[PDB]
Amino acid sequence: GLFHYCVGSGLAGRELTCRGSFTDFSTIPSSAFKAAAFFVLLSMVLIL
Amino acid sequence: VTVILNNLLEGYDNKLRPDIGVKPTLIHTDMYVNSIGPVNAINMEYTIDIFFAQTWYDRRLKFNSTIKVLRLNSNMVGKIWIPDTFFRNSKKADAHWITTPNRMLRIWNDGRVLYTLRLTIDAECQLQLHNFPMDEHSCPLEFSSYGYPREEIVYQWKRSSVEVGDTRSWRLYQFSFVGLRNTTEVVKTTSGDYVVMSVYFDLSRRMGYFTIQTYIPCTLIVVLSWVSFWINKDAVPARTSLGITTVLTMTTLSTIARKSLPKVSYVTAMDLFVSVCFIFVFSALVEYGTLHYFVSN
Amino acid sequence: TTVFTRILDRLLDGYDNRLRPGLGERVTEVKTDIFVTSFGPVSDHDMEYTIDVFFRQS
Amino acid sequence: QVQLQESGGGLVQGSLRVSCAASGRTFTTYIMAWFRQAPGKEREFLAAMDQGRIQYYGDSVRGRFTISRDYAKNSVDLQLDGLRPEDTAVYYCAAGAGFWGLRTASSYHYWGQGTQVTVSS
Amino acid sequence: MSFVKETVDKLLKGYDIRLRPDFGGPPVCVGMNIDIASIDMVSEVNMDYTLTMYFQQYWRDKRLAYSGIPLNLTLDNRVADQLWVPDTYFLNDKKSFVHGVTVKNRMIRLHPDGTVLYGLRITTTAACMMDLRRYPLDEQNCTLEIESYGYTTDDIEFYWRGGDKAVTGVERIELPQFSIVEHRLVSRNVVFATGAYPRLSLSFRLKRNIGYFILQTYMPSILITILSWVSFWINYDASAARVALGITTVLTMTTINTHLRETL
Amino acid sequence: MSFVKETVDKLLKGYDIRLRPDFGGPPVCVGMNIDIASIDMVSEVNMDYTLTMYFQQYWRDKRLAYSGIPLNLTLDNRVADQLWVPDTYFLNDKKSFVHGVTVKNRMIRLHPDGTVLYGLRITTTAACMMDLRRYPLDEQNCTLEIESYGYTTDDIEFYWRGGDKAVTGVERIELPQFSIVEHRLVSRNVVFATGAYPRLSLSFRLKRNIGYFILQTYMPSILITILSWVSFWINYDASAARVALGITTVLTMTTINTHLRETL
Amino acid sequence: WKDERLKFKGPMTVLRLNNLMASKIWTPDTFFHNGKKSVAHNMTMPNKLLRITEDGTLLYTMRLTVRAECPMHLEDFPMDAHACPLKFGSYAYTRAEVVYEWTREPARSVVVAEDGSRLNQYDLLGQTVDSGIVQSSTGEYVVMTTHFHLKRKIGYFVIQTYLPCIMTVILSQVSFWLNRESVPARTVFGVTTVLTMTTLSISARNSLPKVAYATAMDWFIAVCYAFVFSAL
Amino acid sequence: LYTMRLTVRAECPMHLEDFPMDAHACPLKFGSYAYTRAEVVYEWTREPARSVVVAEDGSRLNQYDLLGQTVDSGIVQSSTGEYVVMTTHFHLKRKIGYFVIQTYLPCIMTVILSQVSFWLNRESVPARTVFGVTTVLTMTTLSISARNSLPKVAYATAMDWFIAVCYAFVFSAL
Ligand SMILES: *[C@@H]1O[C@H](CO)[C@@H](O[C@@H]2O[C@H](CO)[C@@H](O[C@@H]3O[C@H](CO[C@H]4O[C@H](CO[C@H]5O[C@H](CO)[C@@H](O)[C@H](O)[C@@H]5O)[C@@H](O)[C@H](O[C@H]5O[C@H](CO)[C@@H](O)[C@H](O)[C@@H]5O[C@H]5O[C@H](CO)[C@@H](O)[C@H](O)[C@@H]5O)[C@@H]4O)[C@@H](O)[C@H](O[C@H]4O[C@H](CO)[C@@H](O)[C@H](O)[C@@H]4O[C@H]4O[C@H](CO)[C@@H](O)[C@H](O)[C@@H]4O[C@H]4O[C@H](CO)[C@@H](O)[C@H](O)[C@@H]4O)[C@@H]3O)[C@H](O)[C@H]2NC(C)=O)[C@H](O)[C@H]1NC(C)=O
Ligand SMILES: *[C@@H]1O[C@H](CO)[C@@H](O[C@@H]2O[C@H](CO)[C@@H](O[C@@H]3O[C@H](CO[C@H]4O[C@H](CO)[C@@H](O)[C@H](O[C@H]5O[C@H](CO)[C@@H](O)[C@H](O)[C@@H]5O)[C@@H]4O)[C@@H](O)[C@H](O[C@H]4O[C@H](CO)[C@@H](O)[C@H](O)[C@@H]4O)[C@@H]3O)[C@H](O)[C@H]2NC(C)=O)[C@H](O)[C@H]1NC(C)=O
Ligand SMILES: *[C@@H]1O[C@H](CO)[C@@H](O[C@@H]2O[C@H](CO)[C@@H](O[C@@H]3O[C@H](CO[C@H]4O[C@H](CO)[C@@H](O)[C@H](O[C@H]5O[C@H](CO)[C@@H](O)[C@H](O)[C@@H]5O)[C@@H]4O)[C@@H](O)[C@H](O[C@H]4O[C@H](CO)[C@@H](O)[C@H](O)[C@@H]4O)[C@@H]3O)[C@H](O)[C@H]2NC(C)=O)[C@H](O)[C@H]1NC(C)=O
Ligand SMILES: CCCCCCCC/C=C/CCCCCCCC(=O)O[C@H](COC(=O)CCCCCCCCCCCCCCC)COP(=O)(O)OC[C@@H](O)CO
Ligand SMILES: CCCCCCCC/C=C\CCCCCCCC(=O)O[C@H](COC(=O)CCCCCCCCCCCCCCC)COP(=O)(O)OC[C@@H](O)CO
Ligand SMILES: CCCCCCCC/C=C\CCCCCCCC(=O)O[C@H](COC(=O)CCCCCCCCCCCCCCC)COP(=O)(O)OC[C@@H](O)CO
Ligand SMILES: *[C@@H]1O[C@H](CO)[C@@H](O[C@@H]2O[C@H](CO)[C@@H](O[C@@H]3O[C@H](CO[C@H]4O[C@H](CO)[C@@H](O)[C@H](O)[C@@H]4O)[C@@H](O)[C@H](O)[C@@H]3O)[C@H](O)[C@H]2NC(C)=O)[C@H](O)[C@H]1NC(C)=O
Ligand SMILES: *[C@@H]1O[C@H](CO)[C@@H](O[C@@H]2O[C@H](CO)[C@@H](O[C@@H]3O[C@H](CO)[C@@H](O)[C@H](O)[C@@H]3O)[C@H](O)[C@H]2NC(C)=O)[C@H](O)[C@H]1NC(C)=O
Ligand SMILES: *[C@@H]1O[C@H](CO)[C@@H](O[C@@H]2O[C@H](CO)[C@@H](O[C@@H]3O[C@H](CO)[C@@H](O)[C@H](O)[C@@H]3O)[C@H](O)[C@H]2NC(C)=O)[C@H](O)[C@H]1NC(C)=O
Ligand SMILES: CCCCCCCCCCCCCCCC(=O)O
Ligand SMILES: *[C@@H]1O[C@H](CO)[C@@H](O)[C@H](O)[C@H]1NC(C)=O
Ligand SMILES: CCCCCC
Ligand SMILES: CCCCCC
Ligand SMILES: [Cl-]
Repeated sequence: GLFHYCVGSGLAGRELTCRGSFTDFSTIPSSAFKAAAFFVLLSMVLIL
Repeated sequence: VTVILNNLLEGYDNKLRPDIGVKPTLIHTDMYVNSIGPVNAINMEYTIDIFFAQTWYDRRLKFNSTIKVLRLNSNMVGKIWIPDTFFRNSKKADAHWITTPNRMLRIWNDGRVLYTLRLTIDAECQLQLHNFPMDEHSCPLEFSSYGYPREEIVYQWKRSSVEVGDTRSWRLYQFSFVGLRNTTEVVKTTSGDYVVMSVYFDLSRRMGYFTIQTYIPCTLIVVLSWVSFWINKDAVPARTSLGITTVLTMTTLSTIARKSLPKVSYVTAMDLFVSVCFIFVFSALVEYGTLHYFVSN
Repeated sequence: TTVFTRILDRLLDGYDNRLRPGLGERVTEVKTDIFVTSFGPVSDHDMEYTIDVFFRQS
Repeated sequence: QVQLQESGGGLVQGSLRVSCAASGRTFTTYIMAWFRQAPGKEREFLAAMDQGRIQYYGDSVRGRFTISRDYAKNSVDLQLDGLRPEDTAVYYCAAGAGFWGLRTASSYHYWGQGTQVTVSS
Repeated sequence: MSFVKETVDKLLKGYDIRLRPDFGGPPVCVGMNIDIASIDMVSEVNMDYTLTMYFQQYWRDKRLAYSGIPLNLTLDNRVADQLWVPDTYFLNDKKSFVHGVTVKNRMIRLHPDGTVLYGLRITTTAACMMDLRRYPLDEQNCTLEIESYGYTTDDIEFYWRGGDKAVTGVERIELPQFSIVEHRLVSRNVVFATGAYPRLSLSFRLKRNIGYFILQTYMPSILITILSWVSFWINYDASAARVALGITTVLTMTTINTHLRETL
Repeated sequence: MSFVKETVDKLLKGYDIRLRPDFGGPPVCVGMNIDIASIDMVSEVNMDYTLTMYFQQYWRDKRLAYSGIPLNLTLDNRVADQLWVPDTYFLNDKKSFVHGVTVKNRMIRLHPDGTVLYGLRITTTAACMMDLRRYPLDEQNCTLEIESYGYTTDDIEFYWRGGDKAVTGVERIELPQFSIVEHRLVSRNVVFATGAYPRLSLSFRLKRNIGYFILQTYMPSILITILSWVSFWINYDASAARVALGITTVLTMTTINTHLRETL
Repeated sequence: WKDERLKFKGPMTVLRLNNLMASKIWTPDTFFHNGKKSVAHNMTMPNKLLRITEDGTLLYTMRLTVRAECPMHLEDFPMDAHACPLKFGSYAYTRAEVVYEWTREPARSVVVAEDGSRLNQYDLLGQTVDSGIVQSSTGEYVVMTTHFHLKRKIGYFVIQTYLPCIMTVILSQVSFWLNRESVPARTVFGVTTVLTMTTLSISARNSLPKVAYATAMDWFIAVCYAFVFSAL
Repeated sequence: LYTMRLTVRAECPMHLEDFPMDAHACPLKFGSYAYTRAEVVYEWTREPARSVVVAEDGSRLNQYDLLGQTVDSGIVQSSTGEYVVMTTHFHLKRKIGYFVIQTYLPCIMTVILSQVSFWLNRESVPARTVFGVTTVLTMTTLSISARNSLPKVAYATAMDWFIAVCYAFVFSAL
C-alpha cells in the first residue's frame, strides 16, 4: 500500500511476511512512499 | 544386563558420531511444552519450559538379547555420543539437576537411542510493538547442531512434533496463547550449512488492563475538558483551573503508558491515543484563553 | 624440543604442594602488585564497589 | 560536643598505657589513631586502627607500641613498651575517616587534649 | 568408521597439550572470526553492554594432520580438553560464559592438513566507557578487545580471518534504543617491556534514537510552557485564574521532571 | 621441612575419612567460633539477612596427632578434602557459599596433640521472620541456627568455644537502618524422636532507627494536617480559598501516602 | 526403598555412607513436575544422608529449597484464594518400574512445621496430599501430589486502596451540599477529586502483578472513578 | 611469578552525613587466609605508592571522581593469629552538579515562589491560598523525588536538612 508491504518467502506457500507502518517512518520503503502516505493522511484529516 | 552394557561400551568411541563416513545422522525431535513463561517486552525475551526428546540410530549400540529395551537414567548419557543440539536464539538456558539430572536414555536392541531431557530456555523474541496493546506476535524457538553441518546431522520433525498441556496453567500474564507451528530451514554460516528447526508460538495481547486503566480514564478526562465549554463565561478561575488541572491529570495519565514497553523510538497505538487526548485538552484550554482574551477587549 | 618436556616432567618429583616453601626454616615472602584496569561502579545502596585488576604475586 | 578524653601516666624511669575515651559520637566506622609531637612542632604518626581491627604503625615505633580498640566502650588504647628518653613528647588521640591520609594529621577531624609523657635516665 | 577411529587414536596418542604448534618454530598464526548473534543490554549505569556471539579461532597444528580421510572431522566438543588451544581472552570483560545447553556449545573441527577450527558460543558483558553529557543526543563507541594472556608475538599472532568481513551479523542487529552506525576492526601489537602482545579490536558506534525522548520529554515540556504563556492574555485583575494557571504549570513541570527522573 | 613431609605422609597414610574420631568411643566434641565480618542486606521484603563470617570448628582427632615438630602445621586447604570434618549445616540458611578468590578460603591447621582447626569464610543469607506490625518502631530477633545433619548427641556434641566470647565482631557491626542492641549464644540438644541432636544458636536483637521516618514521613504528614486547619480561620464566604486549601491538602496527603507506599 | 544387592551382616544394624560412596549407588531420579530453579544445599557439606539397614533397606534424606510454579487466577484479587501444587515423581522410570508411595497415611506424610510459615500476604489454611498417574508419550508415570491452600490477607488493600477511594468518592459527593453560586469551589472539588482518583488508581495498580485482565480491585477503582466523574 | 585477572566486589563503608558533598576512602585489603605472620608475609614489589597502578582510562565512575590511591600495609590480630594485611585506599569525591540542578535549585526556586506571594494584594484570598497550598504540594513532590535517589540510611543527610528547611519555609509562608 502507501506504507505497508507484504512479501512472500518463495517456498510454494504464502508465508507472507508483512512489514511497514505509517506510525514508524523508518519501515516505509522510500521517501516517495512517505510523502504519498502523508498526503493521503492529510486528505483524510481534511474530509474528517 | 550389566554384561550387555559392558559389551556396548567396550570398544566404543563417543567422539565420533554414528555413520561418520557413510551418511548424515538423522535425528527425530519432539517437544512437550510445560509452560511458556512470562514475556519480557523490556528485554524482548520469553521463558519456556520443555521436555526435549531426540531419537536417532547408532548401530554401535546394537545388542542381541531377550530384554529388547534398556531403560536408563542419566548415568550413561555421558558415555555415548549425543547430538550437539543447541538453541540458536536462547539468551540463557538451564537444565535441571534436582533431585538428580532430569535426563533419560532408552536404547533398543536395533540400535535406536531415545534421549530426553528437561530444559528451561530464555528465548529471544523480537517484538514489533506497533499496534500496542492490540499487537500480536509469533515468538520463535530455534535449534540446530552446533558443530555438525547438514552433511553430518539432519534433524527432522515427527508426526506429534510439539505437544502442549492445559495452557491455562501457563504464566502468560499479558498474552493469550493463540496457536503453534513448526518449520525446518537450512541456515548458511561460515562453518557450513546447518539444518535449523523452529517452533513458532503465536501470542496475542489482552486489553482489560489497558481499557480500564488508560483508555477510559483518558476519554473521561477529555470529557471533563469539554465540560469547561458549558461553564458560564466570566467564571475565569473555574474554567482556567478546570482546563489546567485536566492537562495535569492527562500528563499524570500519560506516564503509565510506557511502563510495559521498552524505550522504542516509534509511536504505538496507545501513545497515539494518549497524545491525541492531550492535544484535545490542550486545545480546550487554549480555546478558552482565546475566547476570554477576545471577549475582554 | 624434548628437553622442555623432560624438565616439565621432572619438576614435580617428590613435591608436596601441601607444604609451603621453607616450612619450618624461614618465612615465605610474597612480593605483590596490582594493575587496576578499571575502577568499576560504586554502588551507594549496597555500599560496595567493583574493581577489575591484574593481580600478580611472586 | 564531641570530646576525646585522654588518660595515662606522664613520668616513667619502663612500660606505660595511654587510653583514650571518646564521647559525643560513635566511632565504630572511624579510624582511631595516635600521634606524637615532640618539642619543635612536628606531629608524628604512631599507630592507627580501622573498623576491621587492622593495625597500621609508623616505622619509628613498629613492634614497640601496640594499638587496640574497645568498640563497645568506644575507646582506643596505646600500650607503650621499651620507652627511651627521646620518646618524651605530647601524645594526641585522633579519630576520623582517613581521606587522602591514614598517615596525615589533616585527615582526622577529631583530636584530644593530649597527654605529656616524659622519660628520665 | 574403524579407519577413522584408528586415525583419531593415532592423532591423540602422544599429543602434548602443554606444547603449542611449532613450539620452537615461528609463531602460530590464529585467525579469528565472529558472528554477532545479538546485543542484549546497554547499561549506562554500569557502563557495559552484553553481547552474544559465535567466536571461532582457526590455526594449524601439524600434529593433528591425517591422510586417507577426504573429509573434515567434526569431533565431539570434549576433545577440546585434549588439544592445545589459544589462551585468548577479552580484556574489557566483566563477566562471560559459554552456553551449556543441551551440551557445551563448543565446536572442534579438524582438517586433513592439520587445520583446527575451534568455535564457542559466548555471552559476554563488556565494559564500555560512556560520555553521556550530550544524552539523549549522544553517540557512544563500545569495543571488545581480544588479547593473548600468556603468549607474545614471538609465539602467537592474531589476525582477522576474512579481513573487514571477519565480523558478520552486525547489520542484522536491531536495538530498541540505539542504531549501529558503523563497526570497525583493528589488529595491532601492544608493545611493552616484556614484549609485543597481539591484540584485535571490534568497535561499534551506537547512535541513540531520539523519538522516544521527543515523545516523552520534549513535546510535553514545550506544550506545558506554551500553556504557561496563556496567562499573559488573561486579565490582570483575574488573580485566581492567572495564579492557578502559573502555579499549576509549575507543578506539572515538576511532575514531568520527577517522573522523567525515576523512569530514565 | 623434609621431616615434616614424612610426618604428614604418615598422618594421611592409612586415614579413613569415612570414620569419625572416636568412632566406637564417646562423642567427639566440636567447639565453634564465629567472627562476623559484615551483616549487609537486612531485607524486610524477603524476610532474611545476609551475613559474612569466619566460621571455625575445633575438634580433637588422635589419628592426626604427631610429635617431634613443635609448631602448628597449617596445611594447604585442599587437604580438607582428605580429612574428616563435622556434619555442620545452617538450618535457616537460604543461600550460602564459600568465598573462592584467589582460592577457596579454607584453612586446615593441625596441632601436635591431634587438635584440628577447620576455618571457612562463608557468606550466607539466613531467614529472619520479622513481625513488622510496629514498623518503623519495631525490634527484630534474627537468628542463625547451627546443627548436625546426620549425627546425634551420642556421636557429636557442639559447644561455643570460649563461652560468650565465641562470637566476635558484633560490636564492630553497624547497619544503615538497624542497631544491634544485643547478641546471645545458646547451646541446646533438640530432643527429636529418633534422638537428641546438638544445636547452637546465635541471635541478634536489631532495633530500627527512626531518623529516617521522623523526617521522611511523619513531619510532612503532621505539617499538612496542621495546614488543613488554616481553613477554620478563613471567612466562611471565601468558598474558593477554603475549598482549594482543603482539597489540595487531601491531594498532598494522597501523594505522600502513595509515594511512601512505593518507596517503602 | 529396598535393595537386596546391598545386604550385609555384622555388629551394625544401620550403616551411614558418605557422599562419595552414596553417589556410587542407585537412587530414585525424583524430580518436581512443576519445579523451577531449586537448590540442594551443600553448606558446610552436602546436605544429604544415605543409611542402609542390615536387610538392604535404604533411606535417603535431602534438604532442598524447592521453587515451584503455582498457577494463579487473579480475577478475584485481592479476595482470591489459591491451591499451589507440588507434584513430583520419577523422570526416567515408568509406573511399571518405579512406583512412589507415602510412608504413612497421605495426610500425615507431609508434615508442616508450626512456625514454618514465612508468608506475608497469604494464610496457609491447610494441605491436601494425593497420588495419581500422568500419561505421556514416553509412558505412564506415578506422581505424588500435594496442594497447599492459601488465602490472601485483605487488610492491607482495605487500608491502602479501598478506604481512600471510598473517602474520595464521599468527598466528590460532598460537593452537592454547597451553594450553586460557588462555581470555582465546586469545579475545584470535581477536578481535584478526579486527579486524586487517578493518583490512587495508578498507585493501587502499581503494586500488583502485571496481568492484562481485569481484577476485582480494577472494577472497584473504575466504578469509583465513574462516580467522581459523574459528580463533576 | 603468578599473575591473575580478577573482578572484586569489595565493601566500602560510607559516612553519608554530608551527602552529596561527601568524600570517601574505599578500601581494598588482602592477605593470606591460613598462614599467620610467622609463616607468610606480603610485601610490595616496588615502592608502595608505585606498586598499585591505575590505568589512565580505568575510571568507570559516574557520580564519583577518583582523586587517587594510598597504599599501605598492616597487621590484623584475629582469633586464629596475626596476619599481614596489604591495603589500598581509593579516594573518591562525589559530583555535586546533578543534585544542584535536580534537587537544590528547584527547591530554591519553589521557596522563592512561596515568598513571591507576599507581593500580591491581600484581597486576592483564593489566589494566594491556592498559590501557597500548591507550593506546598510542589515541595512535597520535590522532596519525594529527591529522597527516591538516596540510600536508606537512618540519620539525616545534608540534603535532607535543606529539603526540611525549605519545606518549613513554604509552610511558614502559607
Ligand atoms: C571457568 O570455571 C568454571 C568453574 O570451574 C567452569 O564452570 C563449570 O563448568 C563445568 C562444565 O564445563 C560444570 O561441570 C559439569 O557440571 C555437571 C553437573 O551440574 C553441575 O551444575 C549444576 C547446575 O549448575 C549450572 O547452573 C546453571 C545452569 O543450569 C549455570 O549457573 C551453570 O551452567 C551451572 O554450571 C549443579 O546443580 C550441579 O551440582 C552437582 O550435582 C551434579 C550431579 O551430576 C554433580 O555432577 C556435581 O558435582 C554437583 O555435585 C555436588 O554438589 C551438589 C550440590 O550442588 C551435591 O548435591 C552433590 O552431592 C555434590 O557435592 C553441578 O555443579 C556435572 O554433572 C559435570 O560432571 C558430569 O559431566 C562431566 C562431563 O561429561 C563428566 O566428566 C563428569 O564425570 C560428570 O559426568 C557424569 O554424570 C553424567 C550425568 O550428570 C553422566 O552422563 C556421565 O556419564 C557421568 O557419570 C558416569 O561417570 C561418572 C564418572 O565420570 C560416574 O561417577 C557415574 O556414576 C557414571 O558412571 C560437570 O561437573 C561445572 O559445574 C561448572 N562449575 C560451576 C558453574 O561452578 C567454567 O566452565 C570455566 N570456563 C571456561 C570457559 O573454562
Ligand atoms: C571506536 O573507538 C576506538 C578507540 O577506542 C577506535 O579505535 C582506533 O581506531 C583507529 C583507526 O580508525 C586506530 O588507528 C589505526 O590503527 C591501525 C592498526 O594497525 C596498526 O597495528 C600495527 C601493529 O600490528 C602498528 O604498529 C601500526 O600502527 C602504528 O604505526 C606507527 C608505528 O609503526 C605509529 O606511529 C602509529 O601511531 C600506529 O600506532 C599499524 O598500522 C593502523 O593501521 C591505522 O593507520 C591509519 O593510517 C594509515 C596511514 O594513513 C592507513 O593506512 C590506515 O588504514 C589507517 O587509516 C591507525 O594507526 C586506533 O589504533 C584505534 N585505537 C585503539 C585504542 O584501538 C575505533 O576506530 C572507533 N570506531 C568506531 C566504530 O567508532
Ligand atoms: C531472640 O529470641 C530467641 C527466641 O527464639 C531467644 O532464644 C532462646 O534464648 C533463651 C535465652 O535467651 C534460651 O533459654 C535457655 O536455654 C538454656 C539451655 O540450657 C539447657 O539445655 C540443656 C540441653 O543442652 C537442657 O537439658 C537443660 O534444660 C532445659 O532446656 C531444655 C532445652 O534442651 C528446655 O526444653 C527446657 O527449658 C528445660 O528446662 C538446660 O537448662 C537454659 O539453660 C536457659 O535457662 C536458664 O536461665 C537461668 C538463669 O540463667 C538458669 O539458672 C537456669 O538453669 C535456666 O535453665 C534458657 O532456658 C532458649 O532456649 C532459646 N530458645 C530457642 C528456641 O533458641 C534469644 O535468646 C533472643 N536473643 C536476643 C538477642 O533477643
Ligand atoms: C530572593 C531569595 C534569595 C535566596 C538566596 C538564593 C541563592 C541561590 C543559591 C544557590 C547555590 C547554588 C549551589 C552552589 C553549590 C556549589 C556547586 C559548585 O561548586 O559548582 C559546580 C556544580 O554546579 C554546576 O555546575 C551545575 C550548574 C547548573 C546551572 C543551571 C543553570 C540554571 C539557570 C537558572 C538560574 C540559576 C540561579 C538562580 C538561583 C536563585 C561544581 O561542579 P564542577 O564545575 O567543579 O564540575 C562539573 C560538575 O558536573 C561536577 O561538580
Ligand atoms: C504523551 C504525549 C504528550 C505530548 C503531546 C504530543 C502531541 C503531538 C501530536 C501529534 C504529533 C505526533 C509526533 C510524534 C513524534 C514521535 C517522535 C518521532 O518522530 O520519531 C522519529 C522517527 O519518526 C517516526 O518514526 C514517527 C513517524 C510518524 C509520526 C507521526 C505520527 C502520526 C501523527 C498523526 C497526528 C494526528 C493529529 C490529530 C489531532 C486531532 C525519531 O527519529 P529516530 O531516527 O530517532 O528513530 C529511529 C527509528 O529507526 C526507530 O525505529
Ligand atoms: C470520622 C469517624 C472516624 C472513623 C475513621 C475510621 C477509620 C477507617 C476504618 C477502619 C480502619 C481500620 C484499619 C484498617 C484495617 C482493615 C480492616 C479490617 O481489619 O477488617 C478486614 C475486613 O475487610 C472487609 O470487611 C471489607 C470491607 C472494607 C470496609 C468498607 C466496607 C463498607 C463500605 C461501605 C461504603 C459506604 C459509602 C458511603 C455512602 C454514604 C479484614 O478482617 P480481619 O481482621 O478478620 O482479617 C482477615 C484477613 O483477611 C486479613 O485481614
Ligand atoms: C558442595 O560442597 C561440597 C563440599 O562441602 C563440594 O564437595 C567437593 O566437590 C569436589 C568436586 O566434586 C570434590 O572433588 C575435588 O576434586 C579435585 C580434582 O577434581 C578433578 O578430578 C576429579 C577426579 O577425577 C574429577 O571428579 C573432577 O571433576 C575434576 O576433574 C581434587 O583435587 C579435590 O581434592 C577434590 O577431590 C571434593 O572431594 C568434594 N569435597 C569433599 C570433602 O569430598 C561439592 O562439590 C559442592 N557442590 C557444588 C559446588 O555444587
Ligand atoms: C573441508 O574443509 C575445507 C576447508 O574449509 C573446505 O574447503 C573449502 O571449501 C569451500 C567450499 O567449496 C571453498 O569455497 C570457495 O572458495 C573459492 C575461493 O575463495 C570461491 O571462489 C568460491 O566461491 C567458494 O567460496 C573454499 O575455498 C575451500 N578452501 C578453503 C576454505 O581454504 C572443503 O570443502 C571441506 N570439504 C569437506 C568435504 O569436508
Ligand atoms: C600453636 O597453637 C597453640 C594453640 O592455639 C598456641 O598456643 C596458644 O598461644 C596463645 C598465645 O600465647 C595463648 O593465648 C594466650 O594465653 C595466655 C595464657 O596465660 C593468656 O594470658 C593470653 O591472654 C592469651 O589468651 C593460647 O592460650 C595458647 N593455646 C594453648 C596453649 O592451647 C601456640 O602458640 C601455637 N604455636 C606454637 C609454636 O606452639
Ligand atoms: C504561543 C501561543 C500562546 C497561547 C496564546 C493563547 C491566546 C492567544 C490569543 C490570540 C493572540 C493573537 C491576537 C493578537 C492581537 C494583537 O495584535 O495584539
Ligand atoms: C510439524 O511438522 C510436521 C512435518 O513437517 C507436520 O506434519 C505437522 O503438522 C507440523 N505441526 C504443526 C503444523 O503444528
Ligand atoms: C444520577 C446518578 C448517576 C450515577 C453515576 C454512576
Ligand atoms: C442530571 C444528573 C447528572 C448525572 C451525571 C451522570
Ligand atoms: Cl501501523
